Formats: sequence, C-alpha cells, structure tokens
Amino acid sequence: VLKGVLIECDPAMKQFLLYLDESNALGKKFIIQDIDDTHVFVIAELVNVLQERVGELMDQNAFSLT
Amino acid sequence: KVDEYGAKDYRLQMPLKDDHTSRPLWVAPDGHIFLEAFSPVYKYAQDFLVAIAEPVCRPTHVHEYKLTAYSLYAAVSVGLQTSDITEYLRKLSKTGVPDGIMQFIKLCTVSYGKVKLVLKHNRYFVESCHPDVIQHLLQDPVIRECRLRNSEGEATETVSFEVKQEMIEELQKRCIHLEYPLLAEYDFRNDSVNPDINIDLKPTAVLRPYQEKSLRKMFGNGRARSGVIVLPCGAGKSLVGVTAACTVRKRCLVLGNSAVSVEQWKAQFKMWSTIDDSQICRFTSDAKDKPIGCSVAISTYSMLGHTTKRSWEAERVMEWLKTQEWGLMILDEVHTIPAKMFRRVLTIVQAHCKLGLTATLVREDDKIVDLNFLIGPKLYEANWMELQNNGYIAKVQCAEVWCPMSPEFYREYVAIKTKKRILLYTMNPNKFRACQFLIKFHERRNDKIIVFADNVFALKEYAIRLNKPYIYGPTSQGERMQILQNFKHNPKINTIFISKVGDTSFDLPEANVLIQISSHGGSRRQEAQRLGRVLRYNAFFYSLVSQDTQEMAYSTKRQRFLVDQGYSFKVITKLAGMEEEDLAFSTKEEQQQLLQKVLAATDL
Amino acid sequence: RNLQEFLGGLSPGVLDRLYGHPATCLAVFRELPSLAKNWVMRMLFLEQPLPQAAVALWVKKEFSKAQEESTGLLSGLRIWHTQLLPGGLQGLILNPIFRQNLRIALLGGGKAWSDDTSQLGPDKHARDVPSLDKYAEERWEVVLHFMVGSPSAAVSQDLAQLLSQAGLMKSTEPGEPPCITSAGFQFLLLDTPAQLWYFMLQYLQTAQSRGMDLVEILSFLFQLSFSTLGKDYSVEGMSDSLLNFLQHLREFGLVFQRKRKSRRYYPTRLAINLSSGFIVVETNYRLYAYTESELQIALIALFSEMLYRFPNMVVAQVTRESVQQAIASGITAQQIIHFLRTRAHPVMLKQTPVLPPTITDQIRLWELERDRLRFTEGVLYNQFLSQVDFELLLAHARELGVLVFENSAKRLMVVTPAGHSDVKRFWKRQKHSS
Amino acid sequence: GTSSQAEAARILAASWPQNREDEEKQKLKGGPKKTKREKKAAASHLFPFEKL
DNA sequence: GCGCAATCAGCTGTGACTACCT
DNA sequence: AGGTAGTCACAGCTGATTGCGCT
Repeated sequence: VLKGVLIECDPAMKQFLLYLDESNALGKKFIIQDIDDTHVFVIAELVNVLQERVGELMDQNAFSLT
Repeated sequence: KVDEYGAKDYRLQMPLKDDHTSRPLWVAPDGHIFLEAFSPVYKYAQDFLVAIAEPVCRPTHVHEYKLTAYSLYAAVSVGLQTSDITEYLRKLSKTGVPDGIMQFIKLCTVSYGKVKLVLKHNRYFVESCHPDVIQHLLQDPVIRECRLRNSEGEATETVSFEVKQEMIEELQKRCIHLEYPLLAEYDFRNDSVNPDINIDLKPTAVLRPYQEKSLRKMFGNGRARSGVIVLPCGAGKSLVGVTAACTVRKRCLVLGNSAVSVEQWKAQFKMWSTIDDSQICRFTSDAKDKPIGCSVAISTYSMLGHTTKRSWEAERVMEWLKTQEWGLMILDEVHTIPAKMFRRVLTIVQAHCKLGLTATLVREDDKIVDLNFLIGPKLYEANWMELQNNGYIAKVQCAEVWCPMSPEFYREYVAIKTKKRILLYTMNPNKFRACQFLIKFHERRNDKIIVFADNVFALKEYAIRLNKPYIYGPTSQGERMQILQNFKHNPKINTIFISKVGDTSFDLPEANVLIQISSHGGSRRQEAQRLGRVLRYNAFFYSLVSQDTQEMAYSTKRQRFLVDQGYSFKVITKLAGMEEEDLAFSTKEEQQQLLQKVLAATDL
Repeated sequence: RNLQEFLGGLSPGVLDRLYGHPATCLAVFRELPSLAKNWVMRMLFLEQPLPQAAVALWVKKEFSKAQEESTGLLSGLRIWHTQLLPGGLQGLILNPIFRQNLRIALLGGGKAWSDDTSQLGPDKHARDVPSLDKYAEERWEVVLHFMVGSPSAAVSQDLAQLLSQAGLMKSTEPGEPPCITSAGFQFLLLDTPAQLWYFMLQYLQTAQSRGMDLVEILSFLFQLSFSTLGKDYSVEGMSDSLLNFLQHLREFGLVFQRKRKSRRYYPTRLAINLSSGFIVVETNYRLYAYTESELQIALIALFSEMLYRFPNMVVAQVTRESVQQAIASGITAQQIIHFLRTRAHPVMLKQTPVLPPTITDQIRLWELERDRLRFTEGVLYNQFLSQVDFELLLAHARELGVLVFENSAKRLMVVTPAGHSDVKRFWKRQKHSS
Repeated sequence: GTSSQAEAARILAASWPQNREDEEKQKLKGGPKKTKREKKAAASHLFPFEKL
C-alpha cells in the first residue's frame, strides 16, 4: 500500500505536476502514483517545494502592479 | 519622506487646511495633483488643470494629474502668467502648496521666452531677447558646429545667429538640457513673405466643444505653436487638422502612415475645406498628380526618408519640395515618430508649425519623452469618459474573458520554452470554441464583428475553419479594399478577420463587436488602437486569453493604458449556453489531432 | 450570530422572563420578518385563539414558504403558543404576557422605563452630543488598539481576559502580552455594530461565570437601545450586579458617565446602534479614504498597499500581492468586500451596485488562487486482485466514514490516516476468514 | 462518440474555475434574491449573451 | 509589339527572446 | 553576482522586373 497526500486540482495543474515529475525539476521522481485525470498522490516530505514551484508558476504570468 | 508603511507620507509638509474642504484638489511635494470629480467646481478645476498639467489617470471619481516641465512650458505658452497660475493653484489646494512646487514652477516658467527659433528665407535662426544668454551657450561645444562659417557675430538690429539646418534636432535636444527650451511660434497673421493660399473651409462642418477648446489652446494669442492633440479615432480627428490648416492659411503638408491614409486625408480635405483638385496633390508614387506648384500636399512616411536610390520623378519632386517653407506640417499617428528614420523626416523638410495628431500616445522604449522636443509639448488630452458620457463616443463594454488550457495542449506548453509556445496558447481549442460561440451569438443578434488576430499562421486555420473572409495582409490592394467595402453594406456577411493590418488609422466601417486573440506582448498602443476601431452599451469588445500562460500576463500589462483612460475590464469565466449548441472541437479526437498540425511548424 | 439565534437557544422560562419588560418585547418584535409583524399586529387585540388553517389562508399559495418560515420563527421565539382548541383543532394565540407588554409599550400604561430624570435637576457637568461621540470613538479605538497590542492602549485586566476568552488573543506565556490570532483579524475586519453585537453575545454567554442575571442584562441592554441620544437617565433602581455591567459598558464606550458614584449616565450613538462612509473605490484598484485615525489606516493597510497619506486623506492601491498576504493572514475575501461596502463613501452610493463588479470579482478570483491545490493526507490502496474484493472494502470504508477518494474503474481508494489501521485490520480478518 | 462528447464537456466546462465556484454555490444563499435593485444592477452589468 | 497590373528585393517599424563583461 | 545588439515573427513602404491582354 502507498501512504502520502492526495492532491486534487484542475487537469492543467495535474499535467504541470506530471511535467515536474518527468523533468526532475524537484531533483527526484517523488510524484509516484497517478490515480485520476484531476487527482494525484504525492509523498508528503516535499510538499513545500511543490508549493514554491506552484507559486512561482502562478506569479510568473501575473505581472504584479506593486 | 517617511516609510512607516512603505508609503510616502506628506502630512507635515502641507498642513494649510484652513477652512475647510471646499477646494477639490490635493498637491504633492515632488509633483502630483489629485482632483475630486464630485465637486460643483469640477468643470473649472478640470479646465485649469488641463491647461497646466497632463493627466496620468482619469477614473470615475478621483482624477490624477502630473506636473512636468513641458506641461508648465505649455501653460506659460498660453496667456497664463506665473502669478495667475500660482495664485489659482493656492486658491484650490485645501492643503497648501509645498515649498518644493513653487520653486519648481518658478524655475520652469522663468526660462520660457528667452530663446526662440525662427525660419526665414529657408534659413534657421535662433533669436534671444537677452544678449547675455548667447555668450552663455557660446562655450557649449555642440552648438559651435551649427554655425557656418562660424557666424562671427551675425549683427542684426536682440542677438541672433544662423544654425545648421540638418543639426537642428541636436540643438533642440541640448537646449532643454541647458534649461533654455526653444519655442516654435508662427505669427501667420503678418508674414508678407510667404505666399498664403485661398483655402477656406465650408461653413457647414460644425465641431464639438472639445475640438473648440483644443483649437483655441492651439491659437492662444493669435499665433500657432507646434503641439500634439490626442483624440480618439472614432471622435473627430481629421476635422481638427482640416480646421487648423484652414486657419493657418498657408501651404499645408500632411504625412500619413499607410498608402491608404493619404486618400483618407484627401477625402477629408475635399469634404470640409472646399479646395480645388489642382492645388491638392498626393505624392506617393502612384499617380503623381503634378505635386510641383501645389497648395496642399499629402504623402506618407518611409518615402521622405529614403536612404537608397530614388525614382527620377520622385527625386525632382523632393528637390522642389525641399526648397520652400511649409505652413502647419501635419503629422498623423505621431506616436510612431521617434523611429530611426522617422525622426530625420522633420529635419529633411522645413516648416513653421508642426502639428501632430494621434489617438494612442503610449509607446514602449520610453521614446515619448523625445517627442516633447521633436515636435512640441502635449497640448490637449481628451477625457474619454466624459467624451462618451455626452453620447458622441460609443460606450464600449470591455470584457476580458479567458479560457482554460486543454490538457492536450498544456503539456506541450510547459514542455517547450524556445519561442515555440506562441502557437500552443494561440490555437487553444477552448479559446476557439469561445470565439466561435461569440461569433454565432453576435451574428444572431446582427452585430458587425472584427476579429483581430496576429500570428497569421494560426489565423489561417482559425478563419478557414469557419469559412469566413480574412485579411492575410500580403494579399493585394484591391482585394482588401473590396472586402472592407462590402463588409459594411451587406447583411449576408457581417464578420471579418484582420491580422495586424488594422493596427493603424484606416477607413474600417462602424462595428459593434471586436474580438482580439493572440496580439503582441505588451503593446498598449495596439490594444488602444483596436479599441478605437469600435467607438465612433452601444458596442462592446472582448479579449480572449489562455489561463496559466504568458498571455494572461500580457493582457494584464497591456490594459493599464485603458484603465488609466477610465475603462474597466470585466472578467468572464463562464459562457452562458456554451453546451446549448454544437461547436467545433467537440470531442478529444480532433483536439489531439490539432497537436500534430500545430507542431508541424518546425521552423529550424 | 444574530439575536434570533441566541434567543432560539434559550430555555422557555428565560424567554418568558424576558417578555416582562416592555422594551424587550419591542426589540424582539422589530427583529421579526415583515410578514410576522403583520400577524402580530393583527392578533394584538384578540382574546381567543385562531385556527391554524385560518392563519395559513391569509397568505397566497405561492408565498407559502415565507409563511412557514415566519411561523417557525414565531414558534421558536415562543411569541405565540399552539392552544388545544375544542373540537380537535389547534388554536394560535399570542403569549398573554408578551401581548400585554407590547400593548403597554405601544398604547401606554404603568410607569416609565427609567425612574426619573428631573429629581436631580440639570447636570452640573453635562456634555454635548459631539463630545459623547468623540468619547465613544476614542474608547472604541483604545479597545481596538489594545487588540493589536500597542502600548498606547491601556485597559482593565478583566477586558483582556474577556478578549482571551473570546479567542481573539492568546497568552502563551504568563506576564508577556498576548498575541492576536487570525480570529482577531477577522473580528477587526468586521463592522463596528457587528463587533459590538458579537462582543455582547460573548458577554451574555460568559455571564454565568460571573454570576450575573441574563434576563436583567438583556432587558437593560434593550432599554438602552431605545434610549434617546443626549438624554441622561437615573442609575438608581438597579442591582449592584447591574452596576458592574454598567461600568463595563462605560469602559467600552457605549454609555458615558463622569464618575462611578454619579447618578447619571448618557447613552451614546453606539448604544443606540447596538440593537441593529469615507472610502472611495476606483476601477483602477485604488482606495481614497477620508480618515485621519490610525485605526482605519491599519485596517486598510491590512489588505492593500499604501501609497500616499495626506493630512486628511489616504491613497492606497489594492494589489494582488497585498490581498494574498491578507488572506494568508486569515481574512476571507467576503469580509473584505463587506468592509469596503460598509465604509463606502456617500458618492459611491449612486452607483448600482455601490462597489464596481470588476473589483469584487477580481478580489474573489485572487482569493481562489491560494486554495487552487487541495491537500488531504491519507493512505492509498491499489493492490486489489479482484473487483468484488475492492467493492467490499470500499463499502466498509464508507461505513467507517474514512473514505477520501474512490475510483471503481481502476480499483483505487484513499483512506484517512486515522482509519488506515481499522481498514488494515478488516482486510487481514477477511483474508483469514476466507 | 457520445461518451467522448461527455468526457470532453466535463474536462472543459469545469476545469479550473468550477471545482470551487460550483461548491460555493452549493453552499450559498439558495433562497430568493436580496432586493430587486440587486437584480436590476446585475442585469445592467451582465452581457447580452449571459442574460439568455 | 506596346501598355497596364501583378510580383519580388530591399529597407524599416514593433515587440519580444537571447548570449558575454563591470 | 546583474543588463543590451543580433535574431525572429509580421506588417508597412517604395524601387525595379515580368508575364498577360489585342475592336
């Protein structure tokens, strides 16, 4: 059996996570099991780097007025 | 000066809040003006601020203006004096003018009329009332090259001397750095040397009050000064130029951007100036209607600044044209004046007054500052919100509706980064479905539709899929003209596609719906021009972007000019009745088939 | 929470005791729905119950849902009670005590709510309405600053304990000043009448710890709600327990009083509003606030970037980063929108709606950005050899209420970490039983 | 096919901005509108294709 | 065979992406 | 440890060539 964290999101973010897995942008293949087109299963020891990558992707194409 | 919350606070600087709030204005120490629109004195305060400063944003409640040296030069150019402007600013301050503006205003306004530039007998001279300033600038190395041969003293009468004609731009750039800005005043009332023409506009072309204000500010004390007037394309822009040309009553030269804008200006002159066709000439190497010996000449850029070999007839026409003075040289689409070859155009012809007209003064590369000395100060800036409130400008309901990225496309979008992702978010199936739904809806409600789409490679399959007319751009001259001519007066066809061709001042007919897809990156000028093609909720225009892509950032950063103008972009996330009818790319098979044909570019 | 929610949870005896005061009955009446008020007024002069069908037939069929809601609210508040009408029918008649007190409050009778006012004559140190408003605003600002923790705000220890009991602030270590929690930020973002009512509800809930009568406090508060601004009343005629509550209100700024031993007290504008614009919002995400107090400046800077601070004006810009930071601090977008709508300048009231739709939509979209990703810890089961075996385990997990996600097509399921042991034990037993 | 149409519609019409908006609507007012003024303002500020 | 219109070469504007020195 | 001339896409213009039409 597999123990970790279930992540639910839109298919675009799921595919972004898949690309991160295949490109080894986090340094390893920790994105192990894919269950649904909109749900994935990720080991919980590196949820922080995934959050940082998601935030960087989100605010990259944002053009903050600050 | 203090940064307790990261905000520049000036509470201690301006405490003069005597009694008590009746003045709807706030001043800033460095420089800024905040105006309250919901005031009984709103019109008078607006008129006062327009004549002295240029706006930086005009929302519905609190306008914000900026104080600049060129704005003060324009203010002092009009009959307004230093004492009057200072006392009226102090009159409506509600907080007290900080002691950093009065000194700044005084310094800007002191050196206005000290140095003047004049044109006489095809010769450029610089005249100064005070002889000392000439010796002040004599030691400047850049100026000394203008005189030839050294212009020992040029004893006249008031001290003046000749300058090199082709180096006028350099001295214009230097003078402002020397705190001695030049002024371009043409006293056309009494010349007796220039052959004035018998142009006279018909007394049937009435003009709106804002055009009256712009013209009145152009001619403040019986003389015409070079300036820039910014008016929307739908509003009356050519009429202002025609009226200015008639008032100047001199030989007029009009410069357009495209080879079709010259015909537009000729039509405007024939409509509102009552000028015989013999005097009107167009010099664009198409008919050559004897431009030699003409009163009004109309031509375009990229023809007066050729660095290559020129046609034999064109060479003689240019030689004749460069041998006489010009009255009120009119430039169209002045925003694209600061170019590598367009700047020298003003140096290749000699004219007294240079009047520039445009609708979108915003431009990248921060070269608009150069336009302050290339032509003159920003004279008039029309308020678009109050313009559309009077009903003479269509109130366009702006919309920014985005579509999610399809799963078959987002993987490729995140996979590639070397400039190959443009087609991926340009040809988003969801955006295609949204565009098709909008087209069908506005055809069912019978609205004229213009669909702007750059990246014509995508526009090909975007337009042939719906089997609708489109303008590739490198097609021909007749086909585009006939398509645009039959677009308006034909009930069967009411939707057209334009690929970066309509990004200028053309003769496109009235339309109510504009849909832009995959435009340039941050071209605020392009989006403002596209919006200008609609106004003339009577109308409304949509912008389609793809989520989680660079197009979102581009749309966010390109709409700031319009929100400064006062428009608001409502976000639409769901389209009502999207699944009510059948649209293209309904199933995943054709969506995944699209990947092969969109990656089939392989431009390597 | 509103007044009706608190009144519904009270015992019938407390509600009956509350109706003994004419002011309380009027306050309850004004909180009723529009349809309920008409029914109460119609039944005001009735000494006999009416059939339920007769009452139901008054409203049309299409609006029966509103009638049912009003009847349920009236039954919950125990304004009227079902009476066993002879013949098997059910009769509806108002509570005699409530009806009598309402008639006294409307028609007249008995003694005045206050004892007297001219016994002591004019006040030697009487204040003015602007002075009372200034005092109330200063007290409220001091309280809110003490919520932040600035040294300029000094209040009683009992108030700090009450704030700690409300959950707004926590004291991790004794002696050190408490730190404001996210609920404190949310309460700060709330409107002042809402803040007053929430504080009063917390006080009523915790009054049993101090041994104070809930009925007396509620009656006195309702009497204060209908009091006339600028007119004082006699302190005498109240128990010593009510004196502590009055002193607490004076500390809160609701009621002004020169001295503790004084026999006069002046209700303020806040007290009247307890029964229940300076910000200009522009389409370019700019806020123009006509305020000078640091409280409003801090409130605006919580969810926006400050740009300029003129002596009588504040110019700020609402940016995505500032809103994201504020939401990470715990404030929801709905609270921000409500705060902006409440403080809306009178000029903006002409626009319909007052707040431009684009700004509200953009704020809501910015709120959804933070929670784009959903995280749920659990254990995944994917080793099902047979379809039938997967279904039984899935049903057992659903019975245990630990299932998070299911996928019958691929025989995949996710359970909570707490329920993982139970599912593992069940699976081990099933294999052993097989 | 028919199943492909439904799958594509499910993927498209509810990808990012529905998995939370629909849930919020399920947990929303539900009852009638606040006032008629709100409905009039919403109709004025809505686009012609969103009112059909 | 001559004349008009279609076509391409060369240059330029606009906006954005990319490889070596303070 | 952080910024601008080539380069690319897509349009414009003018300066020639260059096959097509003939009561």
